[PDB]
Amino acid sequence: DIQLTQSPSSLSASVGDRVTITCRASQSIGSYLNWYQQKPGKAPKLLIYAASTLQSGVPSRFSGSGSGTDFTLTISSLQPEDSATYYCQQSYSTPFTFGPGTKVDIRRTVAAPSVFIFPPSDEQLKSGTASVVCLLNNFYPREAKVQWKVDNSQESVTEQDSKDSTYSLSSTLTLSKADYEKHKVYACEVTHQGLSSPVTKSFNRGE
Amino acid sequence: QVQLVQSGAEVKKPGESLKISCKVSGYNFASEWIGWVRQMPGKGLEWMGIIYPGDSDTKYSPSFQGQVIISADKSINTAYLQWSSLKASDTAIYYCARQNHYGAYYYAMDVWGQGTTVTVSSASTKGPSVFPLAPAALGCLVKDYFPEPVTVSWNSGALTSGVHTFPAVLQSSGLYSLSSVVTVPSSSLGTQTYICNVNHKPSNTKVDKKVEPK
Repeated sequence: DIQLTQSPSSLSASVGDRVTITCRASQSIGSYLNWYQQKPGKAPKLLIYAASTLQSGVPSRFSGSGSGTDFTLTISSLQPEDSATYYCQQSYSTPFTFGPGTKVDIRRTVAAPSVFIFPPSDEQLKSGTASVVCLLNNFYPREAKVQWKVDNSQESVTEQDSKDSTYSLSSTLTLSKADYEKHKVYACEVTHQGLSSPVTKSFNRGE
Repeated sequence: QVQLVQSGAEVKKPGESLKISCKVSGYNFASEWIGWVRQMPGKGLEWMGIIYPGDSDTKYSPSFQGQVIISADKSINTAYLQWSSLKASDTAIYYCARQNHYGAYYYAMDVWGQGTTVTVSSASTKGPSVFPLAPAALGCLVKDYFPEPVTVSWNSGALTSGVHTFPAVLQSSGLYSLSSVVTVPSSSLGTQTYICNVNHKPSNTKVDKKVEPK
């Protein structure tokens, strides 16, 4: 059973950079090797077959080389849509084992989060629960801190946008109807390095 | 013009059986190998095995042999992947992919299907509750559903730019919940209609919700 290793496991580079990823087999496989690109939430795409042969429809910046045990995948000029996970595969003998994969992120300028807030719907309140959502839109880097103050939360974060390389975050503050009715001011505070000072977006009940 | 359309997501209790099907169009189905790729949650790709539908010749990885069956009905351009009894560790996304040949041939998987999300759990299926995120940015809160996945679209797919659907989080209740938002010019809040289309195959539920400002 043929084992495959790729290095590095993850990398971050800015637009225009030259990036090389290596694949290493446990045995000689000549030129029987493929490369695949898988963007988050999507199915994988053939980039290169037979170690170096480019698949149709694939942009010219992708190139591959190598034979025997060591192969490399090269992206001449990184694009923001190239931020994806990349796998290698051997096509010498079954099983056609894949590689562990390499995550490629994109480095851009520091962008600040546009911050929004959504009060619960009146429909939701009549169901028994109350969820307040704070949205941080199109920011970088991914690190950010949100705090709910009223005077039991959960966060989610998208993957790197394929066009502008930014992320986006949501935070949902969940209460019961009883506890929600017992307070007046709800606000989310957002700290980010693209922000010269903490941003607070708030609401008073009723509009 | 080649397209592979796999069956919808499913949820099965451990010990049950399961058959998932990929429908293939665009080329001579009985001429090229077809394979199944398995992707455990947060994990890489696994090569499970391939089948030549022409003579139903199969080649498994030793890690799936006797655990799973790969078959094909060349009369309807369809391949299948089958389990006798599902294990918990069989929870994954299963890809169907044509294994094309290039001039001891050079085999590679050039065309893929959208995939099939399989959740193995003794928990029972729950359809989602959908609430509006009244606004510029507006959205939909999809809450209390099981199991993954749901898919959200806006205006039947006519609105794609600026849409952000967040990865689901697992609430303490053991149910999932996610939000899908879009940013639109504040001038269109009174002139444009914004509807989120939530689709949850495991519960056979599809919800359309019109979002209005407060």
